[PDB]
Amino acid sequence: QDAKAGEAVFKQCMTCHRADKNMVGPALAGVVGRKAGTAAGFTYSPLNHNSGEAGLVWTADNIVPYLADPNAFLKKFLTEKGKADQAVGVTKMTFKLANEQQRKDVVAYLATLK
Ligand code: HEC
Repeated sequence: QDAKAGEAVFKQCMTCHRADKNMVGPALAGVVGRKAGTAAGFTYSPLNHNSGEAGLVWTADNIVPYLADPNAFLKKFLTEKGKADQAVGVTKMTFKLANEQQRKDVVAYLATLK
């Protein structure tokens, strides 16, 4: 949860993500508190879109486990909601971050991206 230390982790996210514009991935400014699959102008996968449609809002707490394994997180979310059939595909985000402290720091960084 050290946002300054999260800057260095955020350099990897900048391959695909900017704060205000879409690129390979959606724009991330305001992502903490945003309904999944809704950055204006971004075309999301069905797995991410259906997760937000089922109510998923990204928070400082749930982005941490998400970053360890995006597919697993989103599948488990829709399964828990009784919507396992909507989680058969995969996300466009092919990156994963294993280290828990790095995930917590980068999420503290994201929370400052207003
Ligand atoms: C390119 C290889 C990426 C890397 C590096 C990072 N992300 Fe990503 N992210 C990528 C895509 C293509 C998408 C769209 C996913 C889909 O299935 O449509 C995403 C999505 C996210 C999200 C969800 C955003 C939303 O629902 O609006 C988050 C919270 C996210 N990505 C965070 C994130 C972080 C913090 C990264 C660095 C640690 C990171 N991503 C790397 C592509 C890529």
